[PDB]
Amino acid sequence: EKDDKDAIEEKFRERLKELVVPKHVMDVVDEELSKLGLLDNHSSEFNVTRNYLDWLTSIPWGKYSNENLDLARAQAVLEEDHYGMEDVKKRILEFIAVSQLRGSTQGKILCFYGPPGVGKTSIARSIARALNREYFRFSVGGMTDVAEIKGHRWTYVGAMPGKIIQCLKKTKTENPLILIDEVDMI
Amino acid sequence: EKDDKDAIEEKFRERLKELVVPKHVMDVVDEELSKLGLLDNHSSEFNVTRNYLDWLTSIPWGKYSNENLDLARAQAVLEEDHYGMEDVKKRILEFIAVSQLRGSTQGKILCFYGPPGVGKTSIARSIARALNREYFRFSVGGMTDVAEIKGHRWTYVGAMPGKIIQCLKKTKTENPLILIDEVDMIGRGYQGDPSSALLELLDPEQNANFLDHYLDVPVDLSKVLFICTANVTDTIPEPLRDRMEMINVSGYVAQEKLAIAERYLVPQARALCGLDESKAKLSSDVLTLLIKQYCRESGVRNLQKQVEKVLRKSAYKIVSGEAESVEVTPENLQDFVGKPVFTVERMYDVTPPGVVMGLAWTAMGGSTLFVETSLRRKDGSLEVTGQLGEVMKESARIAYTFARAFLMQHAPANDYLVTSHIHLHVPEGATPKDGPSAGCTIVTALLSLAMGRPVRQNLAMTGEVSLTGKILPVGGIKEKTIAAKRAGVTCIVLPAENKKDFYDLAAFITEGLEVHFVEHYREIFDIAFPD
Amino acid sequence: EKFRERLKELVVPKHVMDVVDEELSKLGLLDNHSSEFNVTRNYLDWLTSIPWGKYSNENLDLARAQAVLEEDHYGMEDVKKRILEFIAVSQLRGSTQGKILCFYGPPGVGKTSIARSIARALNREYFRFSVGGMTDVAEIKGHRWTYVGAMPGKIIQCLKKTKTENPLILIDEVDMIGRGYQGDPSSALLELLDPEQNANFLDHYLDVPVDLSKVLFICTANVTDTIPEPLRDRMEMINVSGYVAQEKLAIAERYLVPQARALCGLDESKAKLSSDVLTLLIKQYCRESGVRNLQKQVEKVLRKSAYKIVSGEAESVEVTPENLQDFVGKPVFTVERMYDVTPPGVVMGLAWTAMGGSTLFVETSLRRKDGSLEVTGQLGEVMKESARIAYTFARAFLMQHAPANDYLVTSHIHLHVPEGATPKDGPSAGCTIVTALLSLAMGRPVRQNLAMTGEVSLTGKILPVGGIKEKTIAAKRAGVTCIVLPAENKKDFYDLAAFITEGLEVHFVEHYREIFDIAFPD
Ligand SMILES: Nc1ncnc2c1ncn2[C@@H]1O[C@H](COP(=O)(O)OP(=O)(O)O)[C@@H](O)[C@H]1O
Ligand SMILES: Nc1ncnc2c1ncn2[C@@H]1O[C@H](COP(=O)(O)OP(=O)(O)O)[C@@H](O)[C@H]1O
Ligand SMILES: Nc1ncnc2c1ncn2[C@@H]1O[C@H](COP(=O)(O)OP(=O)(O)O)[C@@H](O)[C@H]1O
Repeated sequence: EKDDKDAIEEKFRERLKELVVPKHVMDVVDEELSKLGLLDNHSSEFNVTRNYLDWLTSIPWGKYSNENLDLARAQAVLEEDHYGMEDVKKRILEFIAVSQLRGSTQGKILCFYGPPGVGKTSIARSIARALNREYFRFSVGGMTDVAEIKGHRWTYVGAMPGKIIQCLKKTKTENPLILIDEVDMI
Repeated sequence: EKDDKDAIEEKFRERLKELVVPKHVMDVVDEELSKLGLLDNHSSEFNVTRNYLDWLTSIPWGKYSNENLDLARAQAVLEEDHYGMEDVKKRILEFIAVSQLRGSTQGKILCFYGPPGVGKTSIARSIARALNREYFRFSVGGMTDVAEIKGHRWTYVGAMPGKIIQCLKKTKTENPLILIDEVDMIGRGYQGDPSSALLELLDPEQNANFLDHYLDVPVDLSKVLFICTANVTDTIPEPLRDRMEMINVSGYVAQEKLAIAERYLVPQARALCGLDESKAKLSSDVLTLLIKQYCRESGVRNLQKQVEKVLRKSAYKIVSGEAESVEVTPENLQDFVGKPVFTVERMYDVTPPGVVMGLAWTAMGGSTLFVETSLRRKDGSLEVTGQLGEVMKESARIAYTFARAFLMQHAPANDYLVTSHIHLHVPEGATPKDGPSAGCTIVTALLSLAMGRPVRQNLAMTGEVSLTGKILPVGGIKEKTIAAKRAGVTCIVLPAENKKDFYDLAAFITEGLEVHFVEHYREIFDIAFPD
Repeated sequence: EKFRERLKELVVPKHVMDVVDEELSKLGLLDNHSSEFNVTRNYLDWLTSIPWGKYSNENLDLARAQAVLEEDHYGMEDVKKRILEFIAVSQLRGSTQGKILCFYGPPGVGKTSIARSIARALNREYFRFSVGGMTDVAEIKGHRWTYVGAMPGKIIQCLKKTKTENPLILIDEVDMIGRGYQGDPSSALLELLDPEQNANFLDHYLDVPVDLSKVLFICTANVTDTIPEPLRDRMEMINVSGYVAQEKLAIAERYLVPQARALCGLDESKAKLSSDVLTLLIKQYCRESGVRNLQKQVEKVLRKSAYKIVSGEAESVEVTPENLQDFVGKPVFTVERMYDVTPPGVVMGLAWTAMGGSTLFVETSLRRKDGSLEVTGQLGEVMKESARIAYTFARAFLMQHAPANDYLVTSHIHLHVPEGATPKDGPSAGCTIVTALLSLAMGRPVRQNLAMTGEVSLTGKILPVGGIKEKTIAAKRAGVTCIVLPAENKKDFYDLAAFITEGLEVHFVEHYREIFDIAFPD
């Protein structure tokens, strides 16, 4: 039992050891830990238990991404990357400046509506370079399902989880940059 | 247990050590390796983990099928294997030249759009071998399952990754050519969005770092040549449409078809059966008769079938020894496929008053569609038929108005359109955006009807007309002009803005066809009804 | 050793042996105590049971194969012709060959039965499979072995049971293949119709590629149009025809009568049945091209006869026309054409239907400044639009011929057309519709026993219709005297065998002004 059950348990714990994890989360995963040892090895429910347990530990907690927040460099990067778009340039350098003065990270929602092929998306990447924030992309155009974001219940077979967590699983950090596109064609 | 565990682990070791493996993969595999060492043999996880090892080792990390750079040899393979397709041959030569400057592998995303049975599928098969890539065919069609592409979740026992990963298991090359079919005929499902899954492939940035639900590893596909096929352009989703370059793969006229049939169709049909040239001989004239009278397709799928059947009846004869050894001639072909299917190409010989033969780029390809009008005994009316979209309805209204408008300006003594109830029919098949294309044709019909002077014999015309009578450019001149030629037209009338497109065609296509270009409808009236 | 008993004799390909030996080695390492040991044993058994290198010895002796088809079924020359190509071609290949052949036609015509005959002729394993309204892919692609109650696909089950890689697959009723929650079954079917995927087909249970090419796939349809487009383009088409009474007569006598006797085990002398009895059995008990009706009726007579013989109240069974009521009672269908004399505003039409060749009427009536038409029936958009064209053509036409009459232009008309005609064959009754409205106009009815079809343009050019073969069968069965077809349908008409087309006064037309001069005397 120590060969299979404990191996799964251990590998996930020393993964989570470096993460600043909230109290409510430990109680969930510890219950899952107790379940894994309790449940039969070859059962389908074991696989689901092991499935849920894996996702819980994989997701980062309190792993705040760092940034240089040198404003001179930031403006230089954006000017080197694109011509025009001073307005969006102005806004985002204001955002870094605001964040800088607060002496802390900030999470706000911004939108660029523009005609197609104008450079909204490419700017997104320029922001990530300037901001040292990890990048991610997700489209909602022609989309009619809550369950790809809100997730399916982990009880179900063939359950497809939330999109957002996959990003967080990809990034392995907080303070991400998410581009959400075709929001008007939802 | 431990001795036997090592041998299980070592068979994967030898597989991976021959590949140019990314750093993260070894860290993944070692973690999987470390689990297997402690995991008991009977364990379900042990089997899946070992299964997972097979999948990742099957991936050709840094395995490129050596792509050879020879302008002449690339051409030679394409030249012998396929007829024509100048545009596509040039685009494929272009792909060689770019790859040459790199001195390394290259990847790209293209579409082959055209009428069915014109060889789209066949061309791509030739590219792979020509460029020394492993060929693959994959089908999206109306598939709604997103998991076909992105795979299933790894943790589920017995689950498998996406079929493109499975392709790399078979092909053992990081540089394959993947053909994806009928992307225009995309399916819609609750389960997921296949469109977005494919958009991960078509987006160049996402392509370099593609992920699977089972594999959990970022793979590189930037060097993979993706090849799309479609029948029509508009039905392709917008994000897919604009992350990819479209190439028009045209239909064939008589002469092209005939060379296809003689050089390829006939030896493919002979190789399919196993016959010899000494056993089964057709003729140039035979195939001319077969093409003209026993096929109506823009492509050659249908003529391929008719050639096929001919050799099949010949095959039977030889085994049994029923007749003398088969030479096929027009007189005795009747025994092979039967009586002439089509005796006439079009709906009339000569158009009566108020009927115009118009042109239309159908979904399938080129065709002629006649337009016809009718009278019923204070303000006049128009009734319209076919599955006319709201768009065309409006256009027809404008056409109707323009027609009326033109009548007062020209012959104010007459009163026809304006005080009589009129019905015209427009046959369907024309795509949404191609619908307005027969606007000016409607106009012709209403005017034709008015004076009762018929449209002059075997004249065609296509275009959109504004409310004051200005003609707009129309799409797909290639297709409409093929169609006119097939249906035995003599004289054609086109927008002045389409002058570019018409003179891009080959010699044998445009010849025998006295073309006119026009910009406004007052020009057209002087053509269609001289005196 | 037990597994090896299959593997030693059945010569196994490379990649399969690789899975087998891995599974076999796993079985040896795994404890027999465990449940997963049995999973391996079940999995291994499946792999060994599946044939490898036992292709059936293809008897390409053409002369013998000819005879087998000819004796088993009556007519069917076209279908046999296609099959006899198949052997001949296979001879030039010098090996087994794989192809996909479609028998569309009316029910009870002999599609299933003929399939049996080919299997006999080619000495292939007759396997029968049914999609019908199939909604699930797991029937083909199997269910994943990890799930509870998992069983591989019937295609996989077929190979195990037949013990050969050269079977014949009957897959009937593909034209109306169902759709459901799990997706489109048609996708899995495309995997069967493509030889490219046949060589490398895999199952969720089997998990091993298998070459199922070189296999004759046979599918049946009822209507061509309803078959999915990707399957249809890939598919090869064979028409399988209907039959007239005289044809049906021969079928009963040679086949159905002895077949019923064979099934009942009754001697021919015991239960005598005559030709005249069946002549009445057709005219009075059947009105469709299928012999399902006639087959059930012969069964009924002989089933009663069996009782008669055993019990001994009539230990000699002989059937005459005056004694038929003893076994089947009174005639079910007393009349054939439901208008004997057509009144004004009524005309006889023709249609192609799923159930087969059909016979339908068309009628119009009044309702009481502009006129109106109310088309009725479960009619589609196309037919509605076509009717507008028909109605407009009617209008057009009347001013031309006799301008003084203002009936149809001013008054309000109600029109009815019976259903059954496929959307594709929906417009075919267009021509008849016009006939009805003009008939309604002068109130002079159409000339007696006249059936007629065709699409009509807004200006009155007629167009060709599909499935004329079945249409003409039905018009014969309903006993029309005269038939008017489109001039471009002349091809189909002369393609027909002479015995069906006997006594039909056929006329060929390009434009409706010809119809009007034929359907009305002066
Ligand atoms: N300000 C800019 N300076 C230079 N190139 C630009 C600029 N804005 C856009 N582009 C170009 O636009 C393209 C990307 O457009 P994209 O962001 O995908 O369009 P959209 O805004 O519709 O999403 C790139 O090829 C990029 O070079
Ligand atoms: N230019 C050409 N050269 C050689 N073969 C051709 C050419 N055009 C058409 N064909 C033939 O016509 C057929 C078209 O089939 P396919 O390419 O599968 O259809 P589709 O283009 O609809 O995918 C092939 O069998 C191919 O050999
Ligand atoms: N032309 C024919 N010759 C001989 N038997 C026939 C013929 N047509 C039908 N039958 C009889 O029909 C019976 C069953 O028909 P079946 O194959 O079920 O028709 P379908 O496939 O159209 O439903 C067979 O047992 C056969 O004897």
